Amino acid sequence: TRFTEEYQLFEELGKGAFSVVRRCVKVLAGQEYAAKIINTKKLSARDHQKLEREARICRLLKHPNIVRLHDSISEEGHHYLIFDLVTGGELFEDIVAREYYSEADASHCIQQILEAVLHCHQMGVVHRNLKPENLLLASKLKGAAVKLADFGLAIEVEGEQQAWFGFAGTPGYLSPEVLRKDPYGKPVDLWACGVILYILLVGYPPFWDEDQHRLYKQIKAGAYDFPSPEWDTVTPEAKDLINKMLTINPSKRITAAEALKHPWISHR
Amino acid sequence: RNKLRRQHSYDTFV
Ligand SMILES: Nc1ncnc2c1ncn2[C@@H]1O[C@H](COP(=O)(O)OP(=O)(O)O)[C@@H](O)[C@H]1O
Ligand SMILES: [Mg+2]
Ligand SMILES: [Mg+2]
Repeated sequence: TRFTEEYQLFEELGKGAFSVVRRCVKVLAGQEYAAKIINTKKLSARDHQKLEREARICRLLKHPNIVRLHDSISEEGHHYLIFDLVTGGELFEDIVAREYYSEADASHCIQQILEAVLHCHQMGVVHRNLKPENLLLASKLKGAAVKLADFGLAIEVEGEQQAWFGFAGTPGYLSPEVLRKDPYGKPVDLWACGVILYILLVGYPPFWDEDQHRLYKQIKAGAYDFPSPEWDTVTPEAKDLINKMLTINPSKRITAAEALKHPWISHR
Repeated sequence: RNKLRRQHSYDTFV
């Protein structure tokens, strides 16, 4: 079809199971994009449903702080999901470089992340894979806007109806209800937000172990703490929002809407 | 001590 004719591939930005992400240029327009190239030669019925679901979810979400799908092009043996190019790299890189954010910078960051997650949930989308590697910066100038990316594991949910949608996500960011193999929905994203906000304030995660079984035990038990010295200067209201996000029971866990109204975000 | 490291996604149990 029309990707081969209009677009030109350049360097790899990353690679997946049967997909690669490459910078491309829509030639006649002189505009650059990020092209997710999925290989479609002998895909299962399941794998086709997942591709159409990612495409559908990505078409659904129009928000300042969500990566925009430009186009979805079906060619023989290759599918192209074409997204606005985000040039400031992953949130992950920025945290490591700066070591941690100030509460002001951390608050502005998680505010934009929560406004993105709120929009997802209002549209019946659960990401399941929130982490600093899936948040991109609009530019390399400090205080640039963050953009939620990579909806490959995102699911569609019918209102607040939730269930066992299978084991998916990233170990350190997985919610307790996913590890217990219990019904789950929108709250798994707010648990991940809890992990991200903890990382933003002191520059390391609340759950870590070389042994994955032990990491999962710590997560299921909500066995995190706020050690000296890096927590010594942190406000209790910052610790409060983290606590309300890192709540084991998804019923009593703070929502995106509720978190956006937390004094630490709003009176600021 | 806890460290900030890159982590790959899962699609099933490992
Ligand atoms: N719109 C985009 N603009 C720029 N880079 C992007 C965009 N969407 C995704 N990426 C990058 O492409 C990669 C996506 O790969 P992912 O599925 O997260 O696995 P991995 O990062 O291990 O390769 C990441 O490096 C991500 O930062
Ligand atoms: Mg990613
Ligand atoms: Mg990954």
